[PDB]
Amino acid sequence: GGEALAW
Amino acid sequence: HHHMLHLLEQIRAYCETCWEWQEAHEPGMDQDKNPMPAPVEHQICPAVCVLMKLSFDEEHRHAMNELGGLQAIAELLQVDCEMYGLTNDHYSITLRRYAGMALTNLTFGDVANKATLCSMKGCMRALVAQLKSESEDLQQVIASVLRNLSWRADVNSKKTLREVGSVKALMECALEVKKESTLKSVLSALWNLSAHCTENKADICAVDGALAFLVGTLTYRSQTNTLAIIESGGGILRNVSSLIATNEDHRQILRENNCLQTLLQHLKSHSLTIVSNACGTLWNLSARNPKDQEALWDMGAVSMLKNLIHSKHKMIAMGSAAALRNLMANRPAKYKDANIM
Repeated sequence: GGEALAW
Repeated sequence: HHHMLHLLEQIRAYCETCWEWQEAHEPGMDQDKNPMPAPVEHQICPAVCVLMKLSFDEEHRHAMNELGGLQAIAELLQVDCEMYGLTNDHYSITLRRYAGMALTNLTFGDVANKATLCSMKGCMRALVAQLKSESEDLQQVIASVLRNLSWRADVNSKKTLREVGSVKALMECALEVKKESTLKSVLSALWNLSAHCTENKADICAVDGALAFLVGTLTYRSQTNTLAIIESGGGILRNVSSLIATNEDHRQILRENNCLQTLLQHLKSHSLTIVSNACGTLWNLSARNPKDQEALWDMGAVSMLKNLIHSKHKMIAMGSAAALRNLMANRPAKYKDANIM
């Protein structure tokens, strides 16, 4: 499911 | 940066004021005797807003990390949650969203910061509790924090994520989510958590309705599923299927939701992630159950799997070949030469 920046 | 130090100092001072209030506030008094601090009165939202905006840039994050920014922002989110609980107050919700966004950015790609935030177990408990907020936008932010924390979690971080009940809380949250973008974040966090250990897999399977829900996330034939939902639900299912393969009751839930049929459809997908997830799930489910092996044979699984064994992608090549081996080792009677006659 990985990682990501906010939005 | 002195503006950044200035902002972090403001946040820390506010937190200290809140802790001193919490420690002095006596039960059964008037609302006026020892006033609660109100973050609006301390200009907190605009401070956390600026820090959130700065946190998108890696050089600003480096400066934040040198000044203890992760801990300050985390303590702020936590104290507001403790003080005000599950409020719909717009100021509080906004503060929590901005703080959570900053924490998402500060934990992205940073193994040290992930470990640090997980170690703040009081903050972690507060984060998990926010998954019950009526704000699906706050739910999305919180799920995004938990997604980042669960990616490449170290041994202690995995234990803490489990201890604070993040798996059950996220799975229960998922069942009620109406907004696709919130569901994507929640399922992405669960996909990471589902890989950590067997107990997390068991906890997912133990939530009433969760397996049927997850099989639901797989279907193309939906007015709510998007590609991202199918990918993440399928990823969770791939991970938890190693346990499900050993549990007849859980297999039965999958059966009655047409899981095998859908996984075979997934083998034909143009989406690499979807095919990969399906190959891993079928690897597990094609072992040790004659009923499921026969259904797979009837639906043409043997040929569909054979076509994928030369994939460059390890999970597709290995999973398709292993599922094929399981089907070939357990040929149903009605496909044996002596019975076709």
